[PDB]
Amino acid sequence: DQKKPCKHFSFYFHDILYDGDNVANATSAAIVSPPGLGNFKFGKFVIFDGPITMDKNYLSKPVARAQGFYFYDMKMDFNSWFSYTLVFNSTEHKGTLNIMGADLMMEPTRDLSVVGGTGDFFMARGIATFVTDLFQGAKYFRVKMDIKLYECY
Amino acid sequence: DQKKPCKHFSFYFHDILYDGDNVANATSAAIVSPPGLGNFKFGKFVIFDGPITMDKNYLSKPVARAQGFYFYDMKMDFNSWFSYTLVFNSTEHKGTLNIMGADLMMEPTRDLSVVGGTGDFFMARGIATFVTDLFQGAKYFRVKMDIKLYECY
Amino acid sequence: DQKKPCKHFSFYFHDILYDGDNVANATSAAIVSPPGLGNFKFGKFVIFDGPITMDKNYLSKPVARAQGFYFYDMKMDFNSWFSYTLVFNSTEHKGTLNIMGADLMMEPTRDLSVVGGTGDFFMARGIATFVTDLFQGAKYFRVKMDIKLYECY
Ligand SMILES: *[C@@H]1O[C@H](CO)[C@@H](O[C@@H]2O[C@H](CO)[C@@H](O[C@@H]3O[C@H](CO[C@H]4O[C@H](CO)[C@@H](O)[C@H](O)[C@@H]4O)[C@@H](O)[C@H](O)[C@@H]3O[C@@H]3OC[C@@H](O)[C@H](O)[C@H]3O)[C@H](O)[C@H]2NC(C)=O)[C@H](O)[C@H]1NC(C)=O
Ligand SMILES: *[C@@H]1O[C@H](CO)[C@@H](O[C@@H]2O[C@H](CO)[C@@H](O[C@@H]3O[C@H](CO[C@H]4O[C@H](CO)[C@@H](O)[C@H](O)[C@@H]4O)[C@@H](O)[C@H](O)[C@@H]3O[C@@H]3OC[C@@H](O)[C@H](O)[C@H]3O)[C@H](O)[C@H]2NC(C)=O)[C@H](O)[C@H]1NC(C)=O
Ligand SMILES: *[C@@H]1O[C@H](CO)[C@@H](O[C@@H]2O[C@H](CO)[C@@H](O[C@@H]3O[C@H](CO[C@H]4O[C@H](CO)[C@@H](O)[C@H](O)[C@@H]4O)[C@@H](O)[C@H](O)[C@@H]3O[C@@H]3OC[C@@H](O)[C@H](O)[C@H]3O)[C@H](O)[C@H]2NC(C)=O)[C@H](O)[C@H]1NC(C)=O
Ligand SMILES: *[C@@H]1O[C@H](CO)[C@@H](O[C@@H]2O[C@H](CO)[C@@H](O)[C@H](O)[C@H]2NC(C)=O)[C@H](O)[C@H]1NC(C)=O
Ligand SMILES: *[C@@H]1O[C@H](CO)[C@@H](O[C@@H]2O[C@H](CO)[C@@H](O)[C@H](O)[C@H]2NC(C)=O)[C@H](O)[C@H]1NC(C)=O
Ligand SMILES: *[C@@H]1O[C@H](CO)[C@@H](O[C@@H]2O[C@H](CO)[C@@H](O)[C@H](O)[C@H]2NC(C)=O)[C@H](O)[C@H]1NC(C)=O
Repeated sequence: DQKKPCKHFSFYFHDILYDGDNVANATSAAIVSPPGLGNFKFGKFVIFDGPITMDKNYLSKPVARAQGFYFYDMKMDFNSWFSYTLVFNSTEHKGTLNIMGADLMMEPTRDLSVVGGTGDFFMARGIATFVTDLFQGAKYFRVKMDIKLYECY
Repeated sequence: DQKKPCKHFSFYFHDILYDGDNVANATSAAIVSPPGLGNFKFGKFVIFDGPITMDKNYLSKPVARAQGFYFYDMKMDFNSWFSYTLVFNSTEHKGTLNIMGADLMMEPTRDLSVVGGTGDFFMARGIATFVTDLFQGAKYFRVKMDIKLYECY
Repeated sequence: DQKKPCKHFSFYFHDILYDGDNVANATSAAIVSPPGLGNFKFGKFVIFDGPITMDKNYLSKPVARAQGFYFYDMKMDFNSWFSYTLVFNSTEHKGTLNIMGADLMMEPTRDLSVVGGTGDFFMARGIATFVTDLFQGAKYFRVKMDIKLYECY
């Protein structure tokens, strides 16, 4: 509830969609075909369990995992919506952060809500800022996530 | 955390389901067939990007958009569940509100949670009240949404 | 925001998946086949309207209902993710609690966030702890849910 947060993390989320042939490498999978509302994959719904790394390499030792879903939701351009949990299980942090909101893909930056937390993040609340770092067609993307907590207990 | 909220909005959400033949007019689409648990569409899951208007006309200039999903979830009557973001991008408001909860369709009024907000709505929390204004078969519905924020920063 | 909560409930949630042939007994249904990312049902997505009971008997008089969804989300073992509403409509409690987070099935205990509440639970926030009480193959499971509110208005 102010400018500077009480806890700030910056790290990278990676998504490697299952393509029918890459079980070992994939971190996510679409569960439905898009219904066909426009040409930007409206309604394509993806469940993921992806790594959170401090650098841009999806093979780096993860500091957390992101588990949840996203879907595309715009008829005339790409737009998406997310709800997920960051799961920490390291000597450094043990706990979870729950996040949801609109991933406005057409914007240079966009904010989602940190709606709760557990463990070391008990009762957290704040903002999760997304910036796109890289996308490669429909096969891979990497998001820089900046977690800014404004309630820290 | 009291009777009167610190910010109160009242406006209308519109949903025009994709029917296979109305790409230009539709605002939402079902992504699955209902599995068949009863006759009230249990499990039908809809993603939407619909207009929020100050009057009851779905063609009015929107003051915001609602992006997210709903699904039906009752075996013996209609009931639904929502999670979505109200996205404001006007000279008046720029920001988002994140909302989720049970849309108890059989009740004259029902409340969902405002679980967070961003931008001009940074760290908002409160209640979103739904009343049904009109439904037309399975083709269209309009909900009056009353947003009552009880934390305003 | 402390050790002892301001309100604590402990009760059992029951899930009886629709199997194609048990409409009257089922409380939930999968809406998609799993896409095939591993052998632990990654991406299987289930919508539910199940009873909340004070004892372990799914036929006991419910004290509330749980309405929402879960999905499985791990490639190499079982893991799940939940978002739902506890709906109270008794002489004792009338209101709702909104809950979401990672149901870390491989852990003896795990915590989800109580992100909001309505009615008698207006503006609640806290933690929902899950422990598995029983699972029977893929047909039935029972979770002991411990609701710990840390903001009570
Ligand atoms: C697990 O999944 C990941 C993600 O999909 C796999 O990694 C991806 O692998 C592909 C190849 O299969 C790779 O694409 C190739 O990239 C090289 C390098 O491109 C970069 O460097 C160039 C300079 O050397 C630069 O000029 C480029 O702009 C890039 O920065 C290209 O030279 C190749 O042509 C190829 O590029 C692809 O070519 C086809 C085209 O359709 C496509 O758009 C284009 O991307 C990805 O870069 C790589 N991604 C990442 C994030 O590493 C990985 O192999 C999988 N692992 C297993 C075991 O399967
Ligand atoms: C985009 O989607 C919207 C929403 O689906 C489309 O608007 C809907 O269009 C239908 C016609 O296709 C229209 O239904 C018709 O309504 C008139 C008017 O009914 C009202 O006024 C009457 C008094 O004049 C009153 O007596 C009625 O009770 C209503 O208040 C009816 O006279 C027609 O018979 C028709 O009604 C439908 O008839 C068939 C029946 O199955 C159905 O239940 C019934 O609704 C909708 O009213 C209209 N909805 C809205 C919200 O405007 C719109 O055309 C689409 N646009 C494009 C470009 O495709
Ligand atoms: C609504 O759905 C519920 C949930 O699916 C149905 O209840 C389930 O019904 C099955 C039978 O269809 C029942 O399974 C049977 O359980 C008995 C009893 O087992 C317990 O007690 C034994 C001691 O008496 C103990 O030794 C066991 O370890 C158990 O504690 C078994 O003896 C049967 O063999 C059968 O067990 C099943 O056998 C096949 C095997 O594949 C399976 O894994 C195993 O479970 C469930 O226990 C019962 N569940 C609950 C929670 O009550 C109910 O009938 C449905 N109602 C309607 C109207 O259809
Ligand atoms: C968190 O990390 C711990 C450390 O490995 C995991 O638990 C240990 O898990 C291994 C299996 O990988 C067991 O063999 C050990 O007995 C566990 N040790 C203890 C002290 O519990 C745990 O499963 C991880 N939890 C996650 C990833 O959710
Ligand atoms: C919010 O509204 C602005 C105003 O149009 C959008 O951005 C402008 O977007 C147009 C494309 O429609 C660009 O051509 C302009 O260059 C943009 N201007 C500026 C100053 O950025 C923006 O995309 C909208 N965001 C939404 C709807 O999420
Ligand atoms: C909550 O419980 C009440 C009590 O039954 C439900 O409403 C009554 O609902 C019955 C239908 O079962 C109607 O015939 C009565 O007229 C209702 N009475 C009043 C005073 O409203 C209500 O539908 C339930 N709501 C839920 C389960 O969401």
